[PDB]
Amino acid sequence: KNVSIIGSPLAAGQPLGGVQLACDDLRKLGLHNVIDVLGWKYEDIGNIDNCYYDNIRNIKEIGIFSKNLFDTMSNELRKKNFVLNIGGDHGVAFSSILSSLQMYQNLRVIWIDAHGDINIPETSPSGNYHGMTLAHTLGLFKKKVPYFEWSENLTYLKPENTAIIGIRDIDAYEKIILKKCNINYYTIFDIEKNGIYNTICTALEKIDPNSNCPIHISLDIDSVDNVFAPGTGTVAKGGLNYREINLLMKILAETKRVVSMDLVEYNPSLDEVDKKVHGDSLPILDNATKTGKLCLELIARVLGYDIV
Amino acid sequence: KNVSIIGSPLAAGQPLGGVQLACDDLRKLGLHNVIDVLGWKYEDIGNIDNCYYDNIRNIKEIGIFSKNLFDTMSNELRKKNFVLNIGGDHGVAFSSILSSLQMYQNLRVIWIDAHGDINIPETSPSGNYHGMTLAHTLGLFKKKVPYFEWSENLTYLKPENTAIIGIRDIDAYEKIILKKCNINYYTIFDIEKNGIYNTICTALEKIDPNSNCPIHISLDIDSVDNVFAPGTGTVAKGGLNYREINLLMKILAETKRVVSMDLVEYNPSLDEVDKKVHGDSLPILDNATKTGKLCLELIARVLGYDIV
Amino acid sequence: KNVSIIGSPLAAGQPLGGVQLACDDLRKLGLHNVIDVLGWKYEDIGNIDNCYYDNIRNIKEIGIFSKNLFDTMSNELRKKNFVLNIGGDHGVAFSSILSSLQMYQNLRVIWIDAHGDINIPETSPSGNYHGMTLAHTLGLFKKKVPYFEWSENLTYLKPENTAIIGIRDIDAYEKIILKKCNINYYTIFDIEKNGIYNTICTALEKIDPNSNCPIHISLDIDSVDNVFAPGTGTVAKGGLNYREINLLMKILAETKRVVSMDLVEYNPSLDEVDKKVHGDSLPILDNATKTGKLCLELIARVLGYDIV
Ligand SMILES: N[C@@](CCCCB(O)O)(C(=O)O)C(F)F
Ligand SMILES: N[C@@](CCCCB(O)O)(C(=O)O)C(F)F
Ligand SMILES: N[C@@](CCCCB(O)O)(C(=O)O)C(F)F
Ligand SMILES: [Mn+2]
Ligand SMILES: [Mn+2]
Ligand SMILES: [Mn+2]
Ligand SMILES: [Mn+2]
Ligand SMILES: [Mn+2]
Ligand SMILES: [Mn+2]
Repeated sequence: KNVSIIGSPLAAGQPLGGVQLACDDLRKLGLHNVIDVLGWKYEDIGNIDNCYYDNIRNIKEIGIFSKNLFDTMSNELRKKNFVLNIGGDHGVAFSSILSSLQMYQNLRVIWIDAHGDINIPETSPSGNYHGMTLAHTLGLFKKKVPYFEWSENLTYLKPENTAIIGIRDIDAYEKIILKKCNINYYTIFDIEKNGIYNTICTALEKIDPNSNCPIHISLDIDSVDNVFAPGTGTVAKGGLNYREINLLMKILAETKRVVSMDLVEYNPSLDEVDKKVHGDSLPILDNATKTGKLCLELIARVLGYDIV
Repeated sequence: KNVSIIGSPLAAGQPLGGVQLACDDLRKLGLHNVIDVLGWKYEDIGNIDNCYYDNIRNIKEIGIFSKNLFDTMSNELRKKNFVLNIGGDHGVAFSSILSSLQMYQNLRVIWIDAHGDINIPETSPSGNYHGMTLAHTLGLFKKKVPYFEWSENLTYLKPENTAIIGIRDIDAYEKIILKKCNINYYTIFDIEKNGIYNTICTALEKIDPNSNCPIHISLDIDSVDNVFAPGTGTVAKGGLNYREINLLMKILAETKRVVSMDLVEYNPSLDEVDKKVHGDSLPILDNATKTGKLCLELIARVLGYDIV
Repeated sequence: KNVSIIGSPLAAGQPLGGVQLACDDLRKLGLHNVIDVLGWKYEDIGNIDNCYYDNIRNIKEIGIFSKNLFDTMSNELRKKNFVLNIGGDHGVAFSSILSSLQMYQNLRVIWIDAHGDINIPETSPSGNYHGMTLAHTLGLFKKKVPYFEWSENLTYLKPENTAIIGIRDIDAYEKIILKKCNINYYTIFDIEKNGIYNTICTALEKIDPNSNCPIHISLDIDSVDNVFAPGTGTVAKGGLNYREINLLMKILAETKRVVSMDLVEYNPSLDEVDKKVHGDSLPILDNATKTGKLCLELIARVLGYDIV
C-alpha cells in the first residue's frame, strides 16, 4: 500500500494551456489527505520539469519531457510502489506505459478515453501529439521521432494486450488503424448495449484470460460526459456517466493487479463548480470544481474507496 | 445508396408554428454535406407546397397537403431510393407510411415517440391531428375525413405490423385504444427494464420474425429527452438519452431493410445551443442548435454512420 | 382502495427548516386530485401537531412528536387503509414503521435512500436524529432515548426483513454497522451493475421469498439524483434517475402488498421550477416545482398509475 505520485505537467501535446496546472490543482484539492484516509502511504516525487517525421507539433519539448518522465517513473516502479502519473495531456502516457512495460513485461493496458489517440503523424488532422500517443506506444509509427532516440530500443506495447474503453469520437483514418492493428476496443455503443460492468469484464477476460497480469490504467477524463467532467479540452457528447466511471474504477481496483495509472487531460481552467453537497465526504476541499473533485474520487476508487 | 429528400413543412397538425422551418434548417445545418460524406447520393425534391368528422382542426390544409405528399413520395419510392421525409409535425406520417405501404405491402413500421398519436377524433382532448396520425394510418377512424377522399381506397397499416417505441405520455382514452387494437408497444419502462438494445431486438423479432420485411422508421424527435432535444413542441420527462437514440438508429440501419423514414416535430425556434465540441465531427455547421445537430446525426446513423 | 393521508411535519431530526412545509405543499400541488383520478378514496387526517443517551439533538420534540404519530397512525392502520405518511424529515419513519409492524408482524421494509440512516448516537458525526432513524427502528440503540419511554415495549424491525436501496453516501462507522447487523443493502453500484429492475426483484426475493408479506416503503427523496430532485436537504451525487425511481415504485405497486409508505425529506424551499411540459398530465398544479411534482407522481405510481 505505497503509492508514488508523479506530476507530469506536459501541455505540449495539444493546443491549449491549462492541463499543466492539473497536478498542483489536485494536490490543492486534497490528494494527500485522500490517500491518507484510505490507509495508503505516499511518496510525492513532485513534478517533472521542462527518415524522421517533421510534422509533429512541439515534438522537441515532448521528447525531452518524455525522457525525464521515463527515467523518473522507472525509478519509482522499481520500488514496487503503485505509481500514479498525473498529467498533463495524454502525451505523458508514452513514457508512463513504456516504463511500466519494461518492468512488467506482461502488462495489460486499459485505455479509457472518448478518443482513440491512435493517429500516426501521416494521418493526423491536427499534428497534435496527444492524438497519436497510443499509436506511438503500440509501435505503429513508421518513421523516427525527433528527440525520442532514447526510446528506440524499448519494448513497445502490443495491441492484443490492450483494451480501449469508452470511445465515441474517431477520425476517418483512425477507424482504419483501429481495425488494422487488431486492438481490443469497446465503444460507448457496446457500453450502452451491455452495460459498463459486462464491458469491463469482457475486456479483462479478453486481454487477461488467466487473471494473472499486472494492469496499467490510462484514464483520459474526457471519457466522462461533459455534464460531470467539463474541465477538459476535447469534449465528446454521450460519455460515461458519474455512476459508470466510478464503477469502472472500482472493478479495476478489485482485480488487485493495478500497478500504475495515468490521469490525464484534466484542465482546471475549464472546470466549473456545483458545488458542495453532503455526499462530498472524502477529505476534498469544500466547493472544489467538479472535474477536479471527480478526479480525486476516481483515484480513491483505484485505492480501494467503496460505498460500504 | 440513393436517397430522395422530401421536405414536408406541414404545421397544421398542432397549435404551433416552428416545425415548418425544420426542413430548411436541417439543409442549412449541412444535410447534403452529411449525406455526401457517408458515400450516399441524394436527390433533393424540395418542399411540398401548400358521416364526416367535423372536429379535426385545420383538416382542409392537412388533407390537401397530404394528397400532394402522397403523390410526390409515391414517385420517389418507385425509384427504389431510400426516401427521407422531413417534417413538419407528425401529421406528415400518414401519407409517408401509406405511400410506402402501397409499394411495400409487407412494410413494418417502427414508430419512435414519447406519445401514441393514437387518438381518434371522438377521443382527442385537443382536436390536433398530429395526436391522431397513427390511429388514422392504422385504419382506426370510424367516420370519413374531409379532404381525405383520395385516401379512402388505400390499404391501411395493420397494428400487428407496427411497433411503438419510447412511449411515456398517453391519454386515458389512448390507453384503451392501444390495448384494444393490439399494436406492439414498448414504453420507457420496458426500455428501463431491458435496455434499448434488447427492446428493439424484441420489437423486430415480434413484427418481423423472419427478418425479411422492409422497414419504415417514423421518428418523432420528442421521443428523446429534453436535455438533448429541447427543440420540439410537446415535451415529456424521462425520454431516450443521447446514447440510446443513437444506438437505436444504428441497430435499425444494420437490418439493411429500412426503405423510408420520417423525421418529425423538430422545431428550430424552440431549440438551444451548446455548443461546438470536438465530437461534432460530421460536416455539420459549427455551433448549430443541439436538436438540429442531433437530427442530422440520427439521419447519418440510418445512412450507416458508426463509431468505428 | 382507501388511503389515509397523514401529514408529519417534523423538522427536528436535522438542522434545516423547510421539510415542515412539505405536507401542505403536496396538498397544494394536487395530492387529493391525484388520488381521486386514480380511483382511490382518501381520508386526510391532517397534520400531526407539536443510562440514557444525552447526545441526540432536539430529542424531546422528536420523542413527543413520535408518540403522537405512533398513536395516530396505529388508528389509521386498523382501518385496513393504505397509510401514506408524508414528512417531515426521515425521523418520522420510526413511528411509521413500528406502528405498521405491530399490526403486520411479517412486515417487510424497503428503505429507499442515498444514505443508511444507520448511525447510533455514539457514532453519529452530527447528532442529527434523521441520520440514526433506521438504526433506532432496527433496535440497534444501546441506551434508552429520552421521551421514547412509550416505545420501549414495542417489537422492533429485524435487519433480515429489511432492504436498503440506492445508498451511496455512508459514514465510516455506518459501514461497519451495516455489515455487522446483516441488513440487506443494494448500493448505487449494484444498481449500475444489474439495473434497478433486477435489483428490486433480488431484494424482494431475498426478504420475501414466498411473496406473501405486507410491504412498507420508506422513501427518502434524496435517493433520487439532484437533477430531478433538488428540493432536499442532503444531496449525494450519482442518484437514481427519473426513469429508475418511477419504475421502482411501479414494481413495488405491482406486488399488491404495499400497506404503508413514508415520503420524507422533501423541502419545498430548496426546490426549483422546470417547468410545465405536456407530459405533466396528472392533475398536478401547472408549473409546480419539480421535486414536489415528482413526489406526487411517485405516490401515483404506488397507487397504480402506469403508462398504459
Ligand atoms: N483525433 C484528434 C483529437 C485527439 C484528442 C486527444 B484526447 O484523447 O484528449 C487528433 O488531434 O488526432 C483530431 F480530431 F484532432
Ligand atoms: N395526445 C395529445 C398530444 C399529442 C402529441 C403529438 B406528438 O406525438 O408530438 C393530443 O393532442 O392528442 C394530447 F394530450 F393533447
Ligand atoms: N450520516 C449523516 C447524514 C444523514 C442524512 C440523513 B438522510 O437520509 O436524509 C448523519 O447525519 O448521520 C452525516 F454525514 F451527517
Ligand atoms: Mn486521450
Ligand atoms: Mn480524449
Ligand atoms: Mn408524434
Ligand atoms: Mn410525440
Ligand atoms: Mn433518510
Ligand atoms: Mn437520505
